[PDB]
Amino acid sequence: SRTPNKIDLYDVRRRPWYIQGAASPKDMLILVDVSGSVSGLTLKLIRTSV
Amino acid sequence: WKPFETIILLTIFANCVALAVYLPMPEDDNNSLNLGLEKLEYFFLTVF
Amino acid sequence: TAKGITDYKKGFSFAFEQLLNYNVSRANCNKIIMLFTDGGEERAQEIFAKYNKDKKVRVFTFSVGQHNYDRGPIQWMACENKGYYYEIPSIGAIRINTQE
Amino acid sequence: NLQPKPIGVGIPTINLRKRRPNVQNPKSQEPVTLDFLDAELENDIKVEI
Amino acid sequence: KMTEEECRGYYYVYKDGDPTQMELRPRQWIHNDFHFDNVLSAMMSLFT
Amino acid sequence: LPLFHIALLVLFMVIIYAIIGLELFKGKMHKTCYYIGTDIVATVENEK
Amino acid sequence: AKDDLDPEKNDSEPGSQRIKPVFIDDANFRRQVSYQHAAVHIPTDIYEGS
Ligand SMILES: [Ca+2]
Repeated sequence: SRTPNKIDLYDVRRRPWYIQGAASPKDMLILVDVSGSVSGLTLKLIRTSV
Repeated sequence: WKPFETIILLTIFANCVALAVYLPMPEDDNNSLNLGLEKLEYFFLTVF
Repeated sequence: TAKGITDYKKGFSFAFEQLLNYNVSRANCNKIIMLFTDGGEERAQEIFAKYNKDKKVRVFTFSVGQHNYDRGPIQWMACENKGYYYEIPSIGAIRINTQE
Repeated sequence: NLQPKPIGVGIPTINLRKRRPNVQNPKSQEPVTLDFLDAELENDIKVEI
Repeated sequence: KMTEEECRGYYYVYKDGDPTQMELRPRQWIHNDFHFDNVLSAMMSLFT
Repeated sequence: LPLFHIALLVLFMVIIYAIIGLELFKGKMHKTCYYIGTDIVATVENEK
Repeated sequence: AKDDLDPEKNDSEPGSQRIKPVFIDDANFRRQVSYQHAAVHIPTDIYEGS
C-alpha cells in the first residue's frame, strides 16, 4: 500500500473471474440523463460512472 | 374608493410570491411548476 | 454536453425498443436498464405499465452528485421494477456502486 | 501467435502536459481476447472451419 | 463516513478531480474548531 | 446630499491608488511554480 | 498481504494479529511462497478491523 509509492486499487468484486460466477450474462443498456440541470459537477460524475 | 387600492395591493403580494418560487435551472431546463408560473405571469400582467 | 428538457418518457421508450431488437445477436439473459440522473419530478408510470407489465426488465436508477433535486420518483421507479437504487456523490463512491 | 502483452485498441495518445509526476493511475485489467480469425490470416475456408 | 466507528483506516483524495491522480490519506474523525458544546465554547464561537 | 463631498473624495483615491498601483505593479504577478514539464500548478494542501 | 514483513514493525491493530511467514522460493510460482497458510488481500479503501 504505502511502502512503495505505487498503490494498488485492486478489488476482488471488480475482477472478471469473480463477476462471471457472480451472476449470469446480461444485455444491459445504459441511459444517460443529458438535461441542463445535470451540467456541472454532476455531469462530470456521470461520464466516469458509465 | 377604499379597497380598490388594496385589492391591487393584495394582488402584488401574490406576484412577489410568484417570483420567489421560480426555481432557476441551468442550460434551458424546467420543471412543471415553472411552466405553470409563466402562464401566471401573463395573468398578473393583464391586471396591471 | 448537457442541454435541454428532461423527458423520462422518451428515454424509457427508446430504452425498451432497444431491448426488443431480437434481430441482432443477443445475450437474451438478464435484461436490465440503468439510468444515471440527478433528480426526477415525474415517475413515468405509464411507460412501465405496458413495456414491462410483468416486470421482465430490471430498472436501476442512480442519483449522482450533490444536488437538491427530488429523489423520491427515481427510488419509486427502482422499487417498482425489482432493481435497486444507488447514490454517487463523489469520485471515490463510483467504484463500489457501479460494481454492486 | 497468442502473446503475453495485452490486446490493444486504438492509437495510444497520452498528454505529457497533464500527468503530474507521482500519482499512479490504473495500469490494465482487460482480458487478452485475440480471435482465431485474428491470430491467423483470414480466409473464407477458415471461417467455415 | 457518518460516525466515528467507521472513520478509521485510509482513503483516497483526488487532485483537481481527475479520477486518475489519487493519493492515500488516513481518515480521522476531526472535531470542529469553533463549536457549541458547553456555555464557554458557545460564547467563544458567538464572539467571532 | 450631505455625503456628496465624501463620495467625491473616495473617488479621487480609488483613482490615485490605481494609477500608482498601475505604474508599480503592472505585469508582475504572472509567474507560478509549475511541475516540471507540465501545466499543473504546484501547491501545498491549504495554499492558494 | 501487502504489509511490511519486517519483524521490528509490530503495528498490531485491534481485533487482528499478524503472521510472519517463512517464504521459500518456488517454481510453478515465480515468487517466494509459503505453503502453511493462506494470505489475505484486503482492498485499500476498505478498513480491516471492521
Ligand atoms: Ca433534469
